[PDB]
Amino acid sequence: MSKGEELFTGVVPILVELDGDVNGHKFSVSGEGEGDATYGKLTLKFICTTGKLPVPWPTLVTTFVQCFARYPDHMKQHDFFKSAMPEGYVQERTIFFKDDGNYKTRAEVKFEGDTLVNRIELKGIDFKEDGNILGHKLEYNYNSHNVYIMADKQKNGIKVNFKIRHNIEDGSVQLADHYQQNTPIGDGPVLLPDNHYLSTQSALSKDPNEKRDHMVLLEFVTAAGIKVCPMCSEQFPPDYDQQVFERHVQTHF
Amino acid sequence: MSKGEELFTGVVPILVELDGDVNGHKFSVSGEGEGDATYGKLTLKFICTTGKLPVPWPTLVTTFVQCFARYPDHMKQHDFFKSAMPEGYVQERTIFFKDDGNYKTRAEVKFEGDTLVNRIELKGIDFKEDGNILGHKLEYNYNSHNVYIMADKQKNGIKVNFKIRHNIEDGSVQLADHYQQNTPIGDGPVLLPDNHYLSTQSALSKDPNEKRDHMVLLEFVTAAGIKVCPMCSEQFPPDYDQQVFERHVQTHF
Ligand SMILES: [Zn+2]
Ligand SMILES: [Zn+2]
Repeated sequence: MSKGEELFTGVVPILVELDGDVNGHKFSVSGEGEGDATYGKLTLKFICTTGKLPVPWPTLVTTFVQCFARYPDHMKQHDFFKSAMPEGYVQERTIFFKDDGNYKTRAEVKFEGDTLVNRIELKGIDFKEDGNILGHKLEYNYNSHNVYIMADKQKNGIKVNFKIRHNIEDGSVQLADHYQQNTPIGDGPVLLPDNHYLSTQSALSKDPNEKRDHMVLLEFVTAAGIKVCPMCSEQFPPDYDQQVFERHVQTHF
Repeated sequence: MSKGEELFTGVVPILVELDGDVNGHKFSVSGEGEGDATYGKLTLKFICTTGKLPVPWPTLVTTFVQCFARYPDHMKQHDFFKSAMPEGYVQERTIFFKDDGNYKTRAEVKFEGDTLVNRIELKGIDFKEDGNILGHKLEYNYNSHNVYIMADKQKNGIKVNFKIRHNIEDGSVQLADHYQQNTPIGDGPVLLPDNHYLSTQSALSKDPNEKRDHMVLLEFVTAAGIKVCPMCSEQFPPDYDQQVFERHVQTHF
């Protein structure tokens, strides 16, 4: 459905660079790994190159290449992200931490040679030095979420929203409301989609031989949101021939 | 801290067999992959060898080898699972699905030759044909949970409990309360731990090539629950030198 699409048919190398400033605490993070959009799979490891991260690693999970989403055959028309490639897209976000500060981010994602590269600037303000973020009170894990996408034809792109729950130690949760826009860098045609979502799931781990402050991130990302026997609830592929299916339903009578 | 411990030093291949019966619906699943206790990493793929699974895959996540948990060095005394290897342990569970039925499971985990093998029998009763489980209303994802472990000296074993949240489509959650016991199979000495937890995280995926009904499972499991500048909340290793640490604290004066 786009020239972009064809660029993701194999494993693609990824590089990430973030510059951050949260409540004046400056830091930088570099990441590398690879992505496999046929599977919907990101494999990344990030390292804080300025020392220790002044925020919990899990608050940067969302910031740390949605072009690696698996879009099934029947929805490839709705894949804005690859359709912008190679010239790429800019991702903007504001992220509001309930009862705390906010991050604003701007990312440039595009191919640099054969590598997909995300260069990000992040600013955080109004955080509580004793709150869950600057206080490092967040657990080192993550939950599944759905990323809701819609077209923003006015800006030739998409608008995206979702809410993240970050588990806290005492068993509380810290809410992070994400408001996102993506616009193409280049001026070729892009794919503008019907409303749908990315099911995303995230596993965070540690490289037992890495002494630097670091996060290993696995992500699995599959698009959805664009078949069941009414008698016995048996499940069939959504492509499953309609008359074969009804023949199964008739079996109940 | 045990001989078992040394068996988990490398990548270990894993096989899984389950025989299941839920509300009279019988089924079998076979699984394989590998485990790396040094990272706390399980990699598994499962196939329903009888046809279609009459329950959702995510309801079998907890059932589908806790001997692969990474126990930090300072806690290797509390690692019951490896300590019962190679002879192994039996894991029993009752799993209560709120407003629905329950699974009861019994599993044998041990080495067979060089492979770690888990053979499981599962029985489910009192399920609603219309409810979240037999109606296949559960989303295909997973959240992080902490697995609370305690010694059960009377049984020369451990007792474990945790509560799983399964996301539903409409944004509801289905609760699954797990009550677990593990007892060694052999009669060598085992390690009986102080209370602690395993932080577990799971990512569920599909193999695009595989047309059988199946689940790809990644897990990252690390033990905890057995050091922070009181001024700026800067983080230090739990074993970081106490005088170096206080030297940093004194920096603020
Ligand atoms: Zn039927
Ligand atoms: Zn300090």
